[PDB]
Amino acid sequence: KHLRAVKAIIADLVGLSPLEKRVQEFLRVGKEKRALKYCKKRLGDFTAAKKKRSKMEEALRHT
Amino acid sequence: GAFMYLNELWKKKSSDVMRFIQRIRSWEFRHQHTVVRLRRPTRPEKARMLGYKTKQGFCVFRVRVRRGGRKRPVHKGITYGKPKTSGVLGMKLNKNNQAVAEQRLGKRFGNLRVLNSYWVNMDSTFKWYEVIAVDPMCKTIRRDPRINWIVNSVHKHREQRGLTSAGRKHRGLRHKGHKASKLRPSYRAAWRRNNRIVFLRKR
Amino acid sequence: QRRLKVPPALNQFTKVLDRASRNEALKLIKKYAPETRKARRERLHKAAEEKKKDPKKTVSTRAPLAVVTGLQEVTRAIEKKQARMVVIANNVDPVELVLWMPNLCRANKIPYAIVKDMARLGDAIGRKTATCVAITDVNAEDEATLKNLIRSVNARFLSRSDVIRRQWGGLQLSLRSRAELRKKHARN
Amino acid sequence: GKTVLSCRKGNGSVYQVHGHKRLGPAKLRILDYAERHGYMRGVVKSIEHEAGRGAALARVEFRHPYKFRRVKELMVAPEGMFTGQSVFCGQKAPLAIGNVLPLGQITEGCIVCNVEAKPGDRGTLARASGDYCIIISHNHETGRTRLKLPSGQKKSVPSTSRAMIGIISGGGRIEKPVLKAGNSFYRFRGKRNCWPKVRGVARNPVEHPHGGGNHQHIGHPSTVSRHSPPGQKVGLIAARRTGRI
RNA sequence: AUUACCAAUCUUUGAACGCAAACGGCGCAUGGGAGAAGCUUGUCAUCCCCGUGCAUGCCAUAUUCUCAGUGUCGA
RNA sequence: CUGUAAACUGAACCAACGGGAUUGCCUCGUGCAGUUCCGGGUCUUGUUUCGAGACAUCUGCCAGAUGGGGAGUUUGGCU
RNA sequence: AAAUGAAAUACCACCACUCGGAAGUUGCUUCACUUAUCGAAUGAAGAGACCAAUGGGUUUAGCGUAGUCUGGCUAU
RNA sequence: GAUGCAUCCAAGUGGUGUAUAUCGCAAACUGAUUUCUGCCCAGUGCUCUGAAUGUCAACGUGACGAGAUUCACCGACGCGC
RNA sequence: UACACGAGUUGUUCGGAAACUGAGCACAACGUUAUAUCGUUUUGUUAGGAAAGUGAAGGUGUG
RNA sequence: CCAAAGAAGGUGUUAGCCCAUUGAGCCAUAAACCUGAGCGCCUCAUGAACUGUAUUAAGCGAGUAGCACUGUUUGGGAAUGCAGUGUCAAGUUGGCAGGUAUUUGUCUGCCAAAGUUAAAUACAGAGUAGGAAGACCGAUAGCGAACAAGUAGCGUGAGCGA
RNA sequence: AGACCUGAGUGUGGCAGGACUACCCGCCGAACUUAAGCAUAUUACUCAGCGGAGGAAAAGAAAACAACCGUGAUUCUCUCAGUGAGCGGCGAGCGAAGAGGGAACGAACUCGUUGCCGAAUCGGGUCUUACAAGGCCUUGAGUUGUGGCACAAAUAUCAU
Ligand SMILES: [Mg+2]
Ligand SMILES: [Mg+2]
Ligand SMILES: [Mg+2]
Ligand SMILES: [Mg+2]
Ligand SMILES: [Mg+2]
Ligand SMILES: [Mg+2]
Ligand SMILES: [Mg+2]
Ligand SMILES: [Mg+2]
Ligand SMILES: [Mg+2]
Ligand SMILES: [Mg+2]
Ligand SMILES: [Mg+2]
Ligand SMILES: [Mg+2]
Ligand SMILES: [Mg+2]
Ligand SMILES: [Mg+2]
Ligand SMILES: [Mg+2]
Ligand SMILES: [Mg+2]
Ligand SMILES: [Mg+2]
Ligand SMILES: [Mg+2]
Ligand SMILES: [Mg+2]
Ligand SMILES: [Mg+2]
Ligand SMILES: [Mg+2]
Ligand SMILES: [Mg+2]
Ligand SMILES: [Mg+2]
Ligand SMILES: [Mg+2]
Ligand SMILES: [Mg+2]
Ligand SMILES: [Mg+2]
Ligand SMILES: [Mg+2]
Ligand SMILES: [Mg+2]
Ligand SMILES: [Mg+2]
Ligand SMILES: [Mg+2]
Ligand SMILES: [Mg+2]
Ligand SMILES: [Mg+2]
Ligand SMILES: [Mg+2]
Ligand SMILES: [Mg+2]
Ligand SMILES: [Mg+2]
Ligand SMILES: [Mg+2]
Ligand SMILES: [Mg+2]
Ligand SMILES: [Mg+2]
Ligand SMILES: [Mg+2]
Repeated sequence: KHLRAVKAIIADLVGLSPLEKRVQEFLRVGKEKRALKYCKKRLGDFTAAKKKRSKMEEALRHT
Repeated sequence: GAFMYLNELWKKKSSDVMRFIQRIRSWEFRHQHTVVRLRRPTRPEKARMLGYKTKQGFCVFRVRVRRGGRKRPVHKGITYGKPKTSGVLGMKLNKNNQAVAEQRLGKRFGNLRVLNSYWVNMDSTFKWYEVIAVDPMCKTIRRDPRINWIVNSVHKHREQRGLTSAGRKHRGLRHKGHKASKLRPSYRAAWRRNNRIVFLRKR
Repeated sequence: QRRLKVPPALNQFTKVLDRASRNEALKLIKKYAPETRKARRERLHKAAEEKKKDPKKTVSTRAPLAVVTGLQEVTRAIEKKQARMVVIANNVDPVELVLWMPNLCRANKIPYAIVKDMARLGDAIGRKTATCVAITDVNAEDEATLKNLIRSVNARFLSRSDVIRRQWGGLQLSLRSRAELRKKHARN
Repeated sequence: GKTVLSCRKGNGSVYQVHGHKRLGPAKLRILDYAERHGYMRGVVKSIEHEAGRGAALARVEFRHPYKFRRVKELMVAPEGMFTGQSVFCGQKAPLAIGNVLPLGQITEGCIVCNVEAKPGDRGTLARASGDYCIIISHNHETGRTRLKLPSGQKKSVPSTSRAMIGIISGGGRIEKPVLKAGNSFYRFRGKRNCWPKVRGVARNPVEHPHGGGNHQHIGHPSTVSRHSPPGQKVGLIAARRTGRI
């Protein structure tokens, strides 16, 4: 709750990685049935593919 | 606190800001010697958790380690016997770079008790680990019970024997359960244990 | 690090205060500097001398008034929002050790100040170097000089918060290899 | 089997250039400030004979531009250069036969020996005896001169390289026939240790890919691949045109 | 006195560490101690002994023991 | 205009100043004695100088070909 | 919910389209950089700069276009 | 033609020819003069070439299935010719 | 020339070293190596800060 | 004679008695090691009855875990551990482990990537110190060596070796 | 014309190397042999090789086992077990683990984080019977954090 703030202020200056940047590239123009094929090969397992693909579309409604 | 913010910058290690810092600092590292004495550690967050206090008798080194798989040393690149061992380039050395880094610093600086090390930078050629070392005879280290233990003589070259965390990594420790039934306490302690031919007196 | 494309987060430290109010900012930090191990040990000594002569239950003493000059003590002065405004050093060797400092400030709306030298935040305080000084509550002898300092500095860091976070630095070419690029537009 | 004589030679144990009666490496004077923004005169004092080279080496002294000494330079001697010639090697130098005026400043169609490929390496090309290069083309927009190496293979070098003017001394060495194995003995005893050449077809099939058989024949085609491993890359290496023309 | 036990002496080397090395060789400091010619009965000239110190690496450290840097800044 | 360019034609040599300032002096005209810059062209965000240059070579990876250069092993039975 | 051929509407979530224009990533790519990298030379022995869109921010001084902490100001 | 070629080394800003610079180096063959050195490029070799010639490597691209995976494709230099 | 006992080798200048360089070696450093006892190393080392030989003001017996 | 006849040895031959031993203790020895401290003080901290009252933020280790490859390792088999490269997290609305891969769920245990830690265990190598034993060998045996044995002697040497 | 940063130089105060290696720890690492051949395999994660400590080393305080009525650091032992596990040209061969009875065991702890503190720390002195679990002077390290304290929406923390 308070550590989460520390991970959103450090996520503010730092910006998004070359994954999360290139993920939301797909997720910005359809490509969502394969944005998780990208953030699965790159990001290891497949349960953490959604929790980040769901976190970049939750980062797109917040432009 | 102060730690929460440095610890989270380094977890976002691939961003353009942290990767700029690493692109310039991986560049001075490539014009310094393999082993380099530092005054302060580059990562106080990651050093102070690995057992580094900024007292006297504590010293930090960058050690450079060439990347990539070890190549078997056979004359002319020729290996003999069974083709099990035919490969010359694809062996992997069964000891991670961080252990090799920690052991470079030990052969050189015999008056120091290496304690830990951590990742500082890697380019596509080299890889720098900052190895946290202790002067076991600075009076500060002597009279401080948090780190007296390393003055005792069983810790002279814990780096050379795989007693550091990096060594405890490639020793298959750090898995305790059914995952290390032959790893415990060591590859041979288990090997001696399973392959002794025990002879009870009364059989 | 002048050639490269300095990110808009690390650039923040190459747009420091000017010498106009920087000496003023070092004036406050200096007179509200901590006690130097000699007025510290004889301060808590009068906490026994006039307490051993006191009847009982009266030794109450604290730091008279100073600026929060550590790093993890400053960070808490910000998180608590009790630091009225914080001063930050231009350069610290693991630059990431203070990189995030000017960004949890406008998170908690503290006026921050990236100032030109940590070696000049040490001479005021007393140490050799200092990564960041925080100037919390002050006595009414000096609410005038800082109340303006907060204004003179957020006009440079908080008012600029939008353009700061979108500001790529560097790309500053040589005087040798960019006067060449002047002698060819001379050929135009 | 065993390693082959050619492979067993980059170890450089015995098969290593001798050079004890040799003078230093013969090369142009170092490309300092003086040979860029002017010239400097230098007197040729001694023309010696480095054992193992057909070209005369001329000991040229210059003055050290910065200290007070007289620095001494060993250079290969262009033919005609005699003792006491007052050689100029700079930018504004004249183009007499022996001077080292820069390559893009020499007139075109001229004759230059001891040219240097990179601007500063102190003379590499056209430096054996009688060998030389002809300047063909300057490209002042690119700043690179195309000179014709003494092998027909004409290349392009930068117009700031340096180059002597003339032909390297000792020309016509290769035309006097040796007439005896003993005059080949004394040629290579100043050079490295490769003489006599035993034919690989007269060797045993352990020491060379050609050796073996009841007859002295190369069993498989002599032309070997460019990519072939060392110890196999023997014979006509990547021969693209083969045999008498 | 012999025996037994428990503070010394402990040559030349050797990790060997002043340099070297098929040299019982060669120095640099630093004392002191011989020997003497001159010289003022003694006093230190080269010569010659004795002893200490002097290897590299590393750590700590020096009442403000010295420094380098177109690293940082300021008077 | 806009740039460092004061030099041998068959063996010579060139390396530690002139002036002005600063302090007293035989003083302030003249000077004897420490000192400072000038020049023999002021600053450089600043690479030692070039040259190539995000291409390379080759840093590391994998991949495909090639590969007696080399290794290991084999090279049945009958009669 | 009446009311059409070879096709059904106002409280509108939205997959309903040959093209038109920039944005934004991306490859393809040459153009110029240089700072990494590379090679060479060198006892690292003289590198570029008169000179102003050349950029530096130029402690500045204004002009719009602005954004504001909402008298500090900056950004373009 | 030197960021070369031949080559060493377990690896390295390592080493050899090379203190060299095509009148050179490396690599073969034949074997002094003289005299000639014929025909055969199918083969197997070297060699270039690859526009188109025929085909391939992970990588990269796509669609499939909830997902492991499937089905592709880029046919790309190479390898065929 | 065996065995035993006893003796016997005299240096300012002879040879050697102190004191040269050659073919070459390789301590250091540096690099590499799991690892070094590996490699580079006088035709001059080392990403490389590698040294009292001299000249001096001042100190000192004493009119 | 025996709380002593085996700590079974010595002595000119087979010894309980000739000698040395050995015993249950004592002058106890320094009480310089420590046995509970019987202590002894000089100082030093730190233990309770408490008046009022707060901590709150929970967070708890990143080129790490994981994944992909390919190399090794393992009984570990759609990976047991490791290594290398590419990739690279999550945050207790969690992570890992629950020996068949995958997705979707539940449940159970646990909380990696920091550190120390006795004992039981291995070893007769320094026998270092001290030993004690044997259905062992008995001088071609037992260690190579019962003795001036790693010796003499051999080998350029590594070594060999009576 | 000075601080700081990054480096030097010698002065002091030290340390490291070497020996030993039976056991132990890390890396490296075969082959003969077995498979009636042999290349997977086996030998063997062995010998040799490099390195490093100790009187033991190592391990060790659960990111453990289990699936039960649950167990509770490591190590060792008997046992599970030459295994109706399993790996394996599924051949030769290989091959553990939980549980159980034990030995041992007054065995647990401390950093970092977190919160509250913020130099109470460290080192050079000095003073005391050497008292450095302390006194009192010290910029000398240190604020780029030494040190102190607390352990959970549940407690009681916290000061006289
Ligand atoms: Mg150093
Ligand atoms: Mg260092
Ligand atoms: Mg250093
Ligand atoms: Mg650094
Ligand atoms: Mg320090
Ligand atoms: Mg341990
Ligand atoms: Mg077990
Ligand atoms: Mg052959
Ligand atoms: Mg052949
Ligand atoms: Mg020595
Ligand atoms: Mg000390
Ligand atoms: Mg000083
Ligand atoms: Mg400076
Ligand atoms: Mg046969
Ligand atoms: Mg005799
Ligand atoms: Mg060596
Ligand atoms: Mg008897
Ligand atoms: Mg945890
Ligand atoms: Mg196996
Ligand atoms: Mg890995
Ligand atoms: Mg995960
Ligand atoms: Mg699971
Ligand atoms: Mg799932
Ligand atoms: Mg779920
Ligand atoms: Mg732990
Ligand atoms: Mg006998
Ligand atoms: Mg640094
Ligand atoms: Mg310093
Ligand atoms: Mg010393
Ligand atoms: Mg050594
Ligand atoms: Mg040792
Ligand atoms: Mg067999
Ligand atoms: Mg095995
Ligand atoms: Mg062994
Ligand atoms: Mg232990
Ligand atoms: Mg059994
Ligand atoms: Mg096995
Ligand atoms: Mg039990
Ligand atoms: Mg702490």
